[PDB]
Amino acid sequence: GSPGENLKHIITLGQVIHKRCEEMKYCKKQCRRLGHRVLGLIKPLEMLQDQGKRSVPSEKLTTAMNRFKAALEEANGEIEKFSNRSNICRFLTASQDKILFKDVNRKLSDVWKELSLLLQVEQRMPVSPISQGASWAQEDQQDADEDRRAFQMLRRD
Ligand SMILES: CC(C)c1ccc([C@H](O)c2nc3ccccc3[nH]2)cc1
Repeated sequence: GSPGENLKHIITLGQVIHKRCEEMKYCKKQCRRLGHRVLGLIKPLEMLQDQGKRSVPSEKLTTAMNRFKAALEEANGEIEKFSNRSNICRFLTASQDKILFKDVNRKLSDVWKELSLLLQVEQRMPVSPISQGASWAQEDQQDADEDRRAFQMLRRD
């Protein structure tokens, strides 16, 4: 059917995670840029239902979007668990210098570029080159680093 809640939860997923960042205390550093940057992907997603221009999507879209729904959940879920200092410490100590929302940016873009194609094919929603350009990904590695040094003060040896 076509209740609408599906899209409502799919779109809001980007806002909830963005605002949720404020809740963070340690990962807030990366979450700030993550939620802010990623928000750009949902920006054009909400504009659709907001403006009310693009007609109802078809199965071809439902399939693609359906993948982004669960995919994006990874981010909202990660930040949730990461909220706990134990989750950040155990992870930070587990390895040496690593990202927390790396795969997220990958899956989010991979799932977006897939559903964005069948979307732009008729009408280009976004503006910037969402396809080409993997700079935002490298930037993440730099953000996660800030959490490391910032974590030092969090707890003294
Ligand atoms: C952002 C725009 C493009 C959008 C809006 C809703 C959905 C939702 O997943 C959806 N509901 C549907 C009902 C009937 C047939 C297809 C549907 N897709 C997917 C994408």
